[PDB]
Amino acid sequence: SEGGRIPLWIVATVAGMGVIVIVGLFFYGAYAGLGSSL
Amino acid sequence: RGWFDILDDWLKRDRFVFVGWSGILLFPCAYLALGGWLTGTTFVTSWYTHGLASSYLEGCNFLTVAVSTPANSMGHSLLLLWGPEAQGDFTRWCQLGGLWTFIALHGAFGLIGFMLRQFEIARLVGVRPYNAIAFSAPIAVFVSVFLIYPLGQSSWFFAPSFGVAAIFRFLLFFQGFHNWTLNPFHMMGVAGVLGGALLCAIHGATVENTLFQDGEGASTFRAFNPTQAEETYSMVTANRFWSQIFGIAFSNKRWLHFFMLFVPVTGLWMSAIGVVGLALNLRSYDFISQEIRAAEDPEFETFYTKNLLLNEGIRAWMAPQDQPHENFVFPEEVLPRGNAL
Amino acid sequence: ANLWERFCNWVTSTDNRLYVGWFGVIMIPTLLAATICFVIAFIAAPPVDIDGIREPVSGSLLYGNNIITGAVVPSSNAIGLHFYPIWEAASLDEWLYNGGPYQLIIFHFLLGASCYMGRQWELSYRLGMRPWICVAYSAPLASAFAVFLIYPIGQGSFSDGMPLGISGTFNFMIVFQAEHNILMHPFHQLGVAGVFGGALFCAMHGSLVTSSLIRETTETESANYGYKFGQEEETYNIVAAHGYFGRLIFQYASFNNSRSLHFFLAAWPVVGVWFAALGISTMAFNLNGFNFNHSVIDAKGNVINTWADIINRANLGMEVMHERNAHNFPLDLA
Amino acid sequence: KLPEAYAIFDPLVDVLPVIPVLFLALAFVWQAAVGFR
Amino acid sequence: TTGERPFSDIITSVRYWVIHSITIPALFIAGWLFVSTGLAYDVFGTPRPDSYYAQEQRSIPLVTDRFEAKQQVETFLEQLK
Amino acid sequence: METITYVFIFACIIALFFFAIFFREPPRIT
Amino acid sequence: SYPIFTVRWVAVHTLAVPTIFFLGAIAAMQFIQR
Amino acid sequence: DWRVLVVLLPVLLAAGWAVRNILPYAVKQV
Amino acid sequence: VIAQLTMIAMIGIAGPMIIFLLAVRRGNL
Amino acid sequence: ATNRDQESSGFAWWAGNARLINLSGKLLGAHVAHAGLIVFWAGAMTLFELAHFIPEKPMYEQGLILIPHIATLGWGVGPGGEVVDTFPFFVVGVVHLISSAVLGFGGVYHAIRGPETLEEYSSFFGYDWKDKNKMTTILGFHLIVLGIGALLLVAKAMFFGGLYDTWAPGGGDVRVITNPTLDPRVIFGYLLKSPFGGEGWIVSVNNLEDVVGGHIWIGLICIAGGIWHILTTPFGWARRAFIWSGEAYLSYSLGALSMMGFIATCFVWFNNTVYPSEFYGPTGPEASQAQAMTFLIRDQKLGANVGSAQGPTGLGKYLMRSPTGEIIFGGETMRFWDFRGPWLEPLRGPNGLDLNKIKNDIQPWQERRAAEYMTHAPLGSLNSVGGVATEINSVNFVSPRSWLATSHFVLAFFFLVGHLWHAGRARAAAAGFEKGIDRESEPVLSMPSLD
Ligand code: CLA
Ligand code: CLA
Ligand code: CLA
Ligand code: CLA
Ligand SMILES: CC1=C(/C=C/C(C)=C/C=C/C(C)=C/C=C/C=C(C)/C=C/C=C(C)/C=C/C2=C(C)CCCC2(C)C)C(C)(C)CCC1
Ligand SMILES: CC1=C(/C=C/C(C)=C/C=C/C(C)=C/C=C/C=C(C)/C=C/C=C(C)/C=C/C2=C(C)CCCC2(C)C)C(C)(C)CCC1
Ligand SMILES: CC1=C(/C=C/C(C)=C/C=C/C(C)=C/C=C/C=C(C)/C=C/C=C(C)/C=C/C2=C(C)CCCC2(C)C)C(C)(C)CCC1
Ligand SMILES: CC1=C(/C=C/C(C)=C/C=C/C(C)=C/C=C/C=C(C)/C=C/C=C(C)/C=C/C2=C(C)CCCC2(C)C)C(C)(C)CCC1
Ligand SMILES: CCCCCCCCCCCCO[C@@H]1O[C@H](CO)[C@@H](O[C@H]2O[C@H](CO)[C@@H](O)[C@H](O)[C@H]2O)[C@H](O)[C@H]1O
Ligand SMILES: CCCCCCCS[C@@H]1O[C@H](CO)[C@@H](O)[C@H](O)[C@H]1O
Ligand code: OEY
Ligand SMILES: [Ca+2]
Ligand SMILES: [Ca+2]
Ligand SMILES: [Cl-]
Ligand SMILES: [Cl-]
Ligand SMILES: [Fe+2]
Ligand SMILES: [Mg+2]
Repeated sequence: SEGGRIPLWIVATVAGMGVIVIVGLFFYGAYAGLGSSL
Repeated sequence: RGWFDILDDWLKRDRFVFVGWSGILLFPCAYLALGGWLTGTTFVTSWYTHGLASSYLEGCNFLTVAVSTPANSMGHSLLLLWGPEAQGDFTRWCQLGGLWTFIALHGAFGLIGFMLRQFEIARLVGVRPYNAIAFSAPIAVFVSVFLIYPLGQSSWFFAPSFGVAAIFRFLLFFQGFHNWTLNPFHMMGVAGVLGGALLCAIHGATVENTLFQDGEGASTFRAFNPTQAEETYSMVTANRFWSQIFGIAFSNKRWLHFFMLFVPVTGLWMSAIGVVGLALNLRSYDFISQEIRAAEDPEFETFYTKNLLLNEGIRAWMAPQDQPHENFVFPEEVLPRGNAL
Repeated sequence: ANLWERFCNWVTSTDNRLYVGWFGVIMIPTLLAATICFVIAFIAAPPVDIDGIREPVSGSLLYGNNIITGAVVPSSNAIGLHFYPIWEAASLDEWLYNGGPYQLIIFHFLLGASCYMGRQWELSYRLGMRPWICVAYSAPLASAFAVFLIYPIGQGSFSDGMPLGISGTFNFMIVFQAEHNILMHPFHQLGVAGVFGGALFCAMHGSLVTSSLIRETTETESANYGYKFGQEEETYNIVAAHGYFGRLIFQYASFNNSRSLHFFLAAWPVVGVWFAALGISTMAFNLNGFNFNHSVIDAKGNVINTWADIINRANLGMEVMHERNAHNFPLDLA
Repeated sequence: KLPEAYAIFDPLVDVLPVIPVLFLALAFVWQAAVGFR
Repeated sequence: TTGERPFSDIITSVRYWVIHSITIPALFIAGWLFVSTGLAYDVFGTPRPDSYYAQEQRSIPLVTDRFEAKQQVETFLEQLK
Repeated sequence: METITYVFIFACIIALFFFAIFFREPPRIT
Repeated sequence: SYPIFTVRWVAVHTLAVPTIFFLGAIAAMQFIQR
Repeated sequence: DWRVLVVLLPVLLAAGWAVRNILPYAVKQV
Repeated sequence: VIAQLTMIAMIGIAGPMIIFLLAVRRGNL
Repeated sequence: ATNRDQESSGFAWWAGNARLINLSGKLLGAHVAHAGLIVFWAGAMTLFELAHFIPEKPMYEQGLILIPHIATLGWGVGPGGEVVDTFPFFVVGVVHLISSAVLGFGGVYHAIRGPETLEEYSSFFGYDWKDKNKMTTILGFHLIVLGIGALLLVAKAMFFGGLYDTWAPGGGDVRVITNPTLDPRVIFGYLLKSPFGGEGWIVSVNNLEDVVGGHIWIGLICIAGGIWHILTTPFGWARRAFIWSGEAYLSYSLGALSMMGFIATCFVWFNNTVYPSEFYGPTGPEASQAQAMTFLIRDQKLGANVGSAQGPTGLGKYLMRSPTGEIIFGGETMRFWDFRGPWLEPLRGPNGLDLNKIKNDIQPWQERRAAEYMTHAPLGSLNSVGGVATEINSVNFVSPRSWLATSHFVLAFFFLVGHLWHAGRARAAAAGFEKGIDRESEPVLSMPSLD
């Protein structure tokens, strides 16, 4: 389909939020389960 | 215009990612080195080679994951997947540290590939190949540290392992066992890296602060045209500034930029020479006069003897876990310790 | 014009071979004092009781040191952060035993280098330049402050400031690793990205510009002669340089704007080194590197070592050996 | 702990301090929306 | 430009997202299961948390022989009963 | 002799600073 | 007007495909318990 | 090994799906 | 532990939502 | 959309707030909205701390930095710093949070709805940066505000419950200040003390009378100064010494804040009076001293004569002299002998640590406190593993003193950098070469060669 239909700023915002989510998960894992020292 | 030349044509097309003849060496080896590092650090242990966990799967983080070197008992085995050790077993091969040799060797050929790429593109575009030439320093460092150094030692085990904390360990090991900071080749290295950093900083800042007003904007980046003929900053004002601030100043731009190539590149080459020495334990470890004096005179103290006490601590406290193949058992009473600590 | 006016005009004159200026008015005597005391001490100072336990350490050449081992030794732990100028000692002999030269030198030097930064601002102003070279200089300066002033403040003693000597510096670094695990500290890691990166970018810029020099000379002469000081034309083809680099990686990873590029060249090592400085300056108050000691554990609870635990073992060797007669109690709390 | 009556809002309270940071990110979303003109 | 379609175009196109709103989650889920099924352990020979030591053992299973290393590791694994 | 050597080299370097600065070849605009 | 399957396309995907797979794995790993 | 099919079913379902969606343009290109 | 993520989802969208609504309504961004 | 792209404004998006310099209404908006951000964080953070707060655990074991601030003002705590009622914490948090909604309302209004410039709307609220008169007047208003704040602290201390006094006789407790120090010799005396060891400049203030009196003085000084700056315009020498422009003023205040940041770093690191150790944990000096005290006590219980015990170096193992002779704790902690704390002072006599008192008068609460402070020294990792870098995971702890000192050093540093940046730029812009050198009028080209 045609390029430009979805605003680049939306794509950027969503992508960024996904990044923050996955990294947030990895930092959660530093405190839970393996690697938590507990 | 036969098949060789048709192929040449295709390899040298002006696409988003340039390929070239050199790309045939470079892309698979670079891809396998990167992928090998990521595979290893994500999924692969170091239990059977080091007695270490080293993967995300085991609970390590970004700072502690590594693809670790093989057991000392492997010596300098190429440790090929089809070799006499793994014998084709991918899993065993991982457990024996095959990924370390995989990554280092594919990596080395990848670096060859990349430098060849620098030559190839420079030749195609019509510039002098000084970028490639500069890249010889990365090569010297990689080859001296990851290949020659362990080759001089007992086995691949004492090469650096590919990991953040693993590299930190490599550093501390070199202090404790080699007194590497005392080494004049390392020192020349430090001067080249810190001097390079200084040149980077000072040149960038100087150019940015002797700009001509070439626009009306307070954000001044747009007031430059890539195609423009004129210098975008004042070399004369720069020269007077630094002459009056520091006593001396660049006045030749060509010399300035050559010098910027020369300092860090030379630094790294020197550091390489030092590590080639450490491959044989040919260290700058001691000053003999220092030791004769100190041995005879128990009130003589310098920072040099202080640091050796530190080294002695490092060796004794780190060796048993860092060198498990040696089966070191150092009873409590023999561990070197100062008062209380 | 009156005498003071004339004097001001001279001090701030753009025509002095070396610019003086008002920052220079403070810079010159303080740097001279720090320099003179440093040279005399480095050659001829007697041993200094750095750790305040009557265990004097020899720093000078005449007293058993070479260039690599020698140092102006930090002042006594007994002094802590007390101000110890020459007139606080009963005598020069006491002054020397207690490491007075160190305090004189580092204070005069910290003042002098600060005024050096200011002076960079001042001359930029007199010459109609933009002002921020001094901001670039603030990074090495901040570092100097970190190791000579801030770390001593946080630890409660100038005896823990970095020694003025090569081996003394290495001593500082190793004890620092023992107690703060600085290698595992993200600000030090950014500092390393700063100077490794600075080195990379130095070589890269140097080699791209050198690679695109416009032919102005014969093969029997240096290519440098193809540039003349103050010529208005640029001496290299940045379009060719960018064609090259952009093809080396991909087009949009490369700079087509010289201003943007040079701003990058300034920003990367300056910010990195800022973080190095802040790393030292915050480990000054014992907020240390990451500690993942015994972080991985198996199903039973056995400790499974990682490379971090090996690092920990090395640090332990450093810790237990450092200043071997100075501690009487089990925790090294500063 | 909060007074018992407010305990129901514990998760909300756990999340509030971060909100200022979001404003910084918002400035970028907004800028991206006007193409960083 | 070098002839390929601008990324700006592609990633802001509807079709791109029809494709990748399937293909990206599929890959992600695949990797997830590669871990959750435990296949990763077996492919790469990595110890599960209960397979680093046998119950009363405290000696690392270090490889000490180059050419019979494979058999060594195998014996080590059998030692976990 | 060691001390004399170290200080001698240092002294030569300082003299070099002096000549490099006050007796440099002057930069000339073209 | 534009091709779809280019050298760039390949390169991009040889990086991007494994990356998403891997991130799925590491994600899963965050819920492993000893 | 059932695990390899349970794991690499999403990958091949993705490949098949995108093949389905890009088939006409791919044929047009080839 | 669900309400925390739900909350930060509502707040976290509240930001981009303002921008979106205004962009659609052709407002004074 | 006035001044909202690089073309019209001269400033790129990443320097976008520079577009606000002469748009006083919108700038007002940005400022009020930011104030709302600050107040918001105060309240929200307070409520977060309070939800995460176990009253029978020390504050400093719980990563608290705001509740300690509230507690120091005498709210919520009793003898020894024990939490007797959390409700005031709750109030401080809630009221800040509610207030931030008001501030954010006003800020958002002024920023994207109200008059973009204020000068045509109101001569009272409008301003020109160059108008030295109006500038000093606004300065004046705000000085009156600050003085009023300091006086609010005075009023809390004297008429509304008092302050937490770690030095209170019989033990730390909330105490009403009835006789604040008014004598200027003492108050400004602090300002003339050396910042070096055993002196510590204003950081050394060690009783609440001096603090309260200090704020009485500062409040009057700020109010009088504010009136002064309302009723006057800068004198000639001032006019000729300064750069008169928005960015310049910003630079001045950045310098000020950098200074204040460094000062606060040292305050929270050394002072245990306005940062009670009960709430913030022991200072570094305090904890080191505490170790010495702890093992002196242990060893003396075992029968050791601690006054005569010779250490390995020849110096006292437990006790030695300072360079001026006072009796002090031995070992490395010899560096920290300027430390003073409520748990150690009963052992101190005219010549320092008193051996008789040490032998006969050490109380169990002192042993306890020394043990606690020794085992809560401000040392810990970035992921909050307590202790020296070589310690194993187990204790979740980094001292609030460490968090506060490190944070504020970082901020003071970057604010110094910002001062250099904006000062240099303000000079260059006022003189008119901030955008670069005029090719046809390059100053150096009109100067004689250096040689
Ligand atoms: C050009 C790119 C390139 C280069 C330079 C290398 C280089 C290497 N690879 Mg890598 N590799 C590559 C691409 C590349 N690889 C690709 C695309 C894959 C995916 C399939 C791999 C997968 C891979 C694995 C799994 C392993 C390697 C390994 C190696 C190392 C040992 C290779 C060897 O001994 O070959 C020997 C073969 C040659 C040198 C070929 C030359 C043949 C001559 C010129 C022609 C004569 C052939 C003759 C007619 C055949 C007769 C056969 C008859 C006798 C039966 C070496 C560093 C090993 C390793 O790193 O161990 C640590 C290893 O285990 N590679
Ligand atoms: C403390 C952070 C802060 C604040 C208070 C401001 C404030 C401002 N900026 Mg700046 N800016 C910032 C950070 C900030 N900025 C950052 C980090 C960047 C880099 C990304 C910029 C880059 C930048 C540029 C390039 C420009 C500005 C401009 C402005 C002004 C006009 C905004 C506008 O008209 O957009 C309109 C925006 C909208 C219509 C979207 C909605 C915005 C509102 C305020 C959101 C409210 C959310 C809040 C939760 C609502 C609470 C309601 C409740 C109280 C009832 C305004 C005074 C502009 C200017 O100077 O104009 C003269 C301008 O051109 N900013
Ligand atoms: C804090 C700085 C500040 C400044 C300098 C201004 C200035 C202005 N505002 Mg703004 N505004 C602010 C904050 C500020 N406001 C806040 C916090 C809100 C949310 C309530 C608003 C919401 C707002 C609206 C809706 C409007 C204005 C308007 C105005 C203009 C007319 C003022 C007037 O004539 O009132 C007359 C003055 C009084 C009636 C006296 C006020 C009595 C005060 C509030 C008692 C409390 C004083 C005490 C010191 C408060 C301390 C708070 C502190 C602890 C945080 C003037 C430029 C008007 C405008 O721009 O029209 C075009 C307008 O319509 N403001
Ligand atoms: C926010 C606080 C603030 C600010 C920004 C100003 C700003 C100003 N004041 Mg005002 N003032 C204030 C508060 C403030 N004042 C208060 C609270 C009072 C009552 C005490 C006054 C009483 C006052 C008078 C009587 C005068 C001013 C004047 C001025 C103007 C020039 C001052 C100057 O050159 O400073 C620079 C400072 C100096 C030149 C002082 C000497 C320089 C030495 C080296 C400073 C060393 C300080 C040292 C680093 C500090 C360390 C600690 C120290 C105790 C040891 C300037 C607009 C002058 C003016 O023009 O009035 C219209 C003026 O005559 N002010
Ligand atoms: C080895 C080997 C091989 C190979 C394989 C491969 C080739 C692989 C690849 C792989 C891959 C290719 C992977 C990837 C991965 C990725 C990842 C895993 C990522 C992650 C990321 C992240 C995590 C991010 C982060 C960040 C940053 C970086 C910065 C910004 C921010 C953030 C934080 C976001 C073969 C088979 C041949 C043979 C055998 C051996
Ligand atoms: C208090 C309270 C409240 C309030 C709230 C608020 C105030 C909110 C706000 C909010 C917000 C304010 C939000 C925001 C958000 C944002 C975001 C989420 C963003 C993100 C971003 C990003 C991600 C980015 C990206 C990018 C771009 C865009 C471009 C460039 C590149 C990048 C990638 C970086 C309420 C009501 C709840 C009620 C209760 C209480
Ligand atoms: C201008 C501007 C800006 C900024 C903005 C701002 C900064 C704003 C702010 C705003 C604000 C500052 C807001 C605030 C708000 C708040 C609120 C809205 C609150 C509410 C609250 C509540 C609702 C509460 C509740 C409660 C209670 C009462 C009890 C307890 C519990 C609880 C918490 C639940 C930006 C950058 C974007 C860009 C564009 C321009
Ligand atoms: C509250 C309190 C208190 C008090 C305080 C006070 C009373 C304070 C005061 C303070 C003050 C009273 C301060 C002042 C400051 C000042 C300053 C900081 C200055 C500055 C200056 C300047 C910066 C200048 C510059 C310049 C020059 C030098 C030359 C010419 C040009 C110019 C002008 C630029 C006390 C401690 C008792 C206790 C605690 C509480
Ligand atoms: C230790 C702290 C000291 C604090 C001192 C605070 C003083 C406050 C009042 C300062 C008075 C300033 O007085 C200042 O000095 C002399 C007075 O002949 C003047 O002297 C100067 O005038 C012009 C100004 O362009 C100069 O070019 C010239 O070089 C010089 O003669 C300054 O222009 C004047 O502004
Ligand atoms: C600006 C908000 C002020 C809110 C009201 C503060 C009351 S403060 C109150 O005053 C009492 C004495 O009057 C003290 O005994 C008590 O401890 C104190 O909390
Ligand atoms: O590190 Mn270890 O910790 Ca800072 O004090 Mn205690 O021993 Mn000593 O004085 Mn130099 O050194
Ligand atoms: Ca279990
Ligand atoms: Ca006024
Ligand atoms: Cl030491
Ligand atoms: Cl001790
Ligand atoms: Fe350059
Ligand atoms: Mg985990």
